[PDB]
Amino acid sequence: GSLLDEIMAQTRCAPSEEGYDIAKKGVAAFIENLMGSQHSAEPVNKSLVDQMLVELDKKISAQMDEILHNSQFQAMESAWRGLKLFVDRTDFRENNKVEILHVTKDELLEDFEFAPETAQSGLYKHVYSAGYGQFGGEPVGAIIGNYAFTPSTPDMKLLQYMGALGAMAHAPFISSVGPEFFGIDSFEELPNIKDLKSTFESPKYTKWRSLRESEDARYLGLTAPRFLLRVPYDPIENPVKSFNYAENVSASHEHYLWGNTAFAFATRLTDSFAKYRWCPNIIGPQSGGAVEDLPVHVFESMGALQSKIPTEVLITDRKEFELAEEGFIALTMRKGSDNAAFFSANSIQKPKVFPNTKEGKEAETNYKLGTQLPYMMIINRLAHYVKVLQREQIGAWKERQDLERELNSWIKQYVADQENPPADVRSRRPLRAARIEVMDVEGNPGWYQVSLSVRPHFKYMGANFELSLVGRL
Amino acid sequence: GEPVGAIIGNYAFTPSTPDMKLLQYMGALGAMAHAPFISSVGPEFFGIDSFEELPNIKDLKSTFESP
Amino acid sequence: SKEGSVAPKERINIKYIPATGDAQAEVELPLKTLVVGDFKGHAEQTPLEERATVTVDKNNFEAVMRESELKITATVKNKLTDDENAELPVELNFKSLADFAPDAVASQVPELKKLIELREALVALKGPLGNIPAFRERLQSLLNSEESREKLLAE
Repeated sequence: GSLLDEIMAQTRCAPSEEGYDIAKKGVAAFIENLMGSQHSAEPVNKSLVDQMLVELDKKISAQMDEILHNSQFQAMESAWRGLKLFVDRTDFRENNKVEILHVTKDELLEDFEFAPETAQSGLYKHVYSAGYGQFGGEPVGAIIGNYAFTPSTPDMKLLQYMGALGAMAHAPFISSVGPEFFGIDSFEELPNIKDLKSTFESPKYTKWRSLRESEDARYLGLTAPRFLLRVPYDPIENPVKSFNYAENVSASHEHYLWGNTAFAFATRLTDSFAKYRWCPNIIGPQSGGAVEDLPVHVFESMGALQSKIPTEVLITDRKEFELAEEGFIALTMRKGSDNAAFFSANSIQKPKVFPNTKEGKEAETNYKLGTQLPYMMIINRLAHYVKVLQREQIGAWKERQDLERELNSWIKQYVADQENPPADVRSRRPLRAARIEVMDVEGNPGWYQVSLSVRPHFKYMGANFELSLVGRL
Repeated sequence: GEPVGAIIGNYAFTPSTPDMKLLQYMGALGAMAHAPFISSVGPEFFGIDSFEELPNIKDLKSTFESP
Repeated sequence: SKEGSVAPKERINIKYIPATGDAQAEVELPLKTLVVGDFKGHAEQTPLEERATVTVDKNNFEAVMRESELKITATVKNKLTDDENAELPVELNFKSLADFAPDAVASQVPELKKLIELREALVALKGPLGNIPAFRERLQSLLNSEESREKLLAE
């Protein structure tokens, strides 16, 4: 009973009151590892306890870099902590809600194979009928796709059945393409691509270039590379409770918790709605397309002290403009800080070349405004308000002249027909002019083919700045 | 009635359960009447059982991170 | 994490808000988005037209995560011994956002419950170690008494 004598000589917890069973486990554990190096001195033992903690943390953190960083864990951590980045940023007090649907990506194409028509699918029930197609129910603004799209047939058949779903419920489906979409199989070699226009004119993409020409592709945006979610832990910077955890991140950059940027692009759909109650404001580094507060990880490079880029590539301005013409919502990263920016939210639809007539040169610029997708979101709201507002009216005592007036006096609080209004009148009233022409339907009288023809304001994109010197002036 | 500014505790606190249950019930009392409860810890709070050996403590941060 | 307050009444009830404070806003039908995608670790056997959509805001995110029962069961590499070709399956039950942290992941692995308990036994030693210099006097007695020491290590 000499171990009881060491507790009773230890006057801090001697007479068996509290903590005498824990400290008894402390003495007996240190003696079992003491035989590797015999030494008898307490301050060296205060280092020898610490030398049994550094070797212990090599045993634990090498296991906790393997219980983490797993393909089942990390893909189900980025898909769920990335939701928390969509919940924490969006102000739910400013009239915002978000629905959460558990599907899997292989189940969803089977569910479109399930119904003979997209208007009887199971996803059509949750996008259209449980939301928008419902008396009093709140309608759906956009669909975040937490997916990684390939250019194969089981992913061009899905987007053909999501463009048709997006054209029925007036909500664009935002998701992302993968590394294998560009044909690189490892993502950080994207700026090495020296001609991305010729890559998309390959016969592997026949189900892509036919998707782009389609009419219902207007409601399909496919987003950025990827973005970082979790800073790897550190015993000084971001510690853990009663433990020192240094997450040894290897040269493989797949071990970082890389999220899906359909989360981060819908952050700008909602942080534009929480400020102006509309959403054309998604393409500005200082005007509402700036994904701020990204995680950074300052590590040691080959000699220097650099930072891990929070998006996996540094998208140049020419690479982003070439992605903008080819229908991609790219996220350039502010090199050297924790910010990023969108510059053009163009949907995958292609501007169809119309012949060189007077109307053809006009309608080409008219059809170009459909594809760009901040402008869909100022008329998707003019399909969600007007569906709700003319649902209450069924059964009233109205006229065609009364139908013209309940719409013209309604939308002219969204119209600021003015060449230079202030910066708040432009975004509270995103339209600029609106024409409403109510007609009739003969045969069955009292059915009204009205033609709401809105027109937006125009943002800032590209100039020339052709410098010279004059010498005198 | 004149309100209470502070409570002088003429006590000698141990870190045991009958003295951490009291301070849990004095922090809640101090948050209702807006008056902090001032008292003192004893020698046995630091685990020395005789007080004049307090500067001999060479690491007091690790003493408080004990179970 | 609760401020001690009094019973409310016709008298006035001041409570030091150690907190600072935010603000809120409202609209028409909110801009509702539907986040769709794989959120658990399997494929559910019910067809799509019967399962439901759950509404998440900042206040109920801890309750949506708890009732999902994200149970991640996988076989990972064993790096707790000298074997390279060893594997060790785990069992995870996630109920809060802090369950992703290694304090609660290692607490759900029984092979790591004994290693944090090993460290907690070593942090407990370091306090009373260098204060009393009579500990090394009996380390040499345990160096002398080798028979009675090994009989007590098994206990």
